[PDB]
Amino acid sequence: LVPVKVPDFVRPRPPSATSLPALLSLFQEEWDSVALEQFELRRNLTETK
Amino acid sequence: MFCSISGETPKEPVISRVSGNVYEKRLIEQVIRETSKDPVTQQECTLEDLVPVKVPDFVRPRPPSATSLPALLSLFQEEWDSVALEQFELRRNLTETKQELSTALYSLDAALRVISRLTKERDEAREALAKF
Amino acid sequence: MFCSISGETPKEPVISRVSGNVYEKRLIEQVIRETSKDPVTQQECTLEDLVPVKVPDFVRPRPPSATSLPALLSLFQEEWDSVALEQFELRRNLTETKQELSTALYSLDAALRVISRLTKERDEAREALAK
Amino acid sequence: LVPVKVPDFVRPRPPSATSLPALLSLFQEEWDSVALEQFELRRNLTETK
Amino acid sequence: XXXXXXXXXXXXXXXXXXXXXXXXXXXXAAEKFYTNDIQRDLAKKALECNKLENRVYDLVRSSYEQRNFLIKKISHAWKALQTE
Amino acid sequence: VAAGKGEKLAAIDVQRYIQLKPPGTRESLLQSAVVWEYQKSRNDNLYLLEKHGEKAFDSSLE
Repeated sequence: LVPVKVPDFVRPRPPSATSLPALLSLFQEEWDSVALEQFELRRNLTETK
Repeated sequence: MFCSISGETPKEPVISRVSGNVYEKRLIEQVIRETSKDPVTQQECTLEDLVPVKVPDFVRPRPPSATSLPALLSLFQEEWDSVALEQFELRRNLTETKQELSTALYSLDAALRVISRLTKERDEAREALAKF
Repeated sequence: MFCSISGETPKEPVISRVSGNVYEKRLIEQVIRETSKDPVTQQECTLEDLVPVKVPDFVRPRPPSATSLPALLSLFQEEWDSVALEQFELRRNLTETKQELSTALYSLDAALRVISRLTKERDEAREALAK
Repeated sequence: LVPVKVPDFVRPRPPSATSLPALLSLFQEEWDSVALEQFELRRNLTETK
Repeated sequence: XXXXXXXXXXXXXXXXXXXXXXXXXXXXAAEKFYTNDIQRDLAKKALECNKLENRVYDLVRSSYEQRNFLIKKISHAWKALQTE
Repeated sequence: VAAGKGEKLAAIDVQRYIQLKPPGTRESLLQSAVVWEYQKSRNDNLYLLEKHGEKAFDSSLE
């Protein structure tokens, strides 16, 4: 492998950013969005066959 | 976003596979035709070795945001790694205060035995002199 | 085994050459970027001074258990909730140990003023005894 | 040579089970599989399409 | 008037350090003062937060829309890509 | 993960920090002290954002 360099990527952390929403609301939505997508993606693979 | 050779915004970016860096195709092509090398590291590189920038394949991506699970996990490292240094500011300053308290309470314990003897001696000199 | 900044087990430890102390690469860099110094000895040290140490073997992964994953969410919640109070309790104690230290310094300097008047009462007594 | 153990102004935390920093490391390790699974599921999705 | 004196001061400093860690572990009358200290913080900090938020929001809700309406363009630029 | 998606139910998080209550007990003494440290971390987390401000946002917009 060969590592590449670029001008780096920047994400603007939201204005309502605290330990509280990042622990509770944001992290909850991320494991919801991972769960309901792959389940729905498994549903899409079953119908294609 | 930039081309490393010219400094412009490249309109046809092609990444090399010897020194990982985004070059403009038209610029890097002329650099290779001059001599078969990569401009940065001076390692050998041909035109077929260079590769255009592409959409990954079939997995759809989304832009780098605060929501995205990996960006959120690297955020929580920044939180804890900064708070760990906050603890050093209070551990190091505690080792100065308790060290100054230890020498202060020792000077207090060494001095108050001399206050107890002068209160004895000045009253004993008043007890002695007044009786005579 | 322990990096002397955070308290973690270092995953890419680096040692300072001005003072023999294995730090973690991330944490020592932030300190040098703040001020070019060593956190323990306060000696002039730089980023190029650091020598990356190798520790391939010690790395030992925690296998919490079969443990339900929805519960592991509430563990990480509780552990951040605990560390937030374990950082808070350690700072108010530092402020009150410095505060109670300042009360001793007033008594220390107030006492050595009271000895000066007591020495005068002894000096006045030694003059009267001679007469 | 730098001799002797290092712990000073640090407090000892023997590689603990219910600590904190490794929980985030564990959260990364399980996500690393989530991405690898989603790739192979999508390949077969589009390759069947 | 004031090796052996250095060790007796280090031992007494460890004893007072253990008494300071014992007075802290018992606490975690006094509870009402900490809650009011937070009500000052909650007031002072959240007023600063609401000022920082609304100042940011005014500048950044526009840049959010700018950034978020651009994200929706990837979702359509991708969806057409596959059909082609 | 498959059970959470099938059942259509997200696992409940810590709904504690936001509400709390004055004259509580040793339990709310902790809950109070939690609100302070996170509020101080919050007000420090809003300072480093406002310092850069809109420059860091519009750099990502590009």
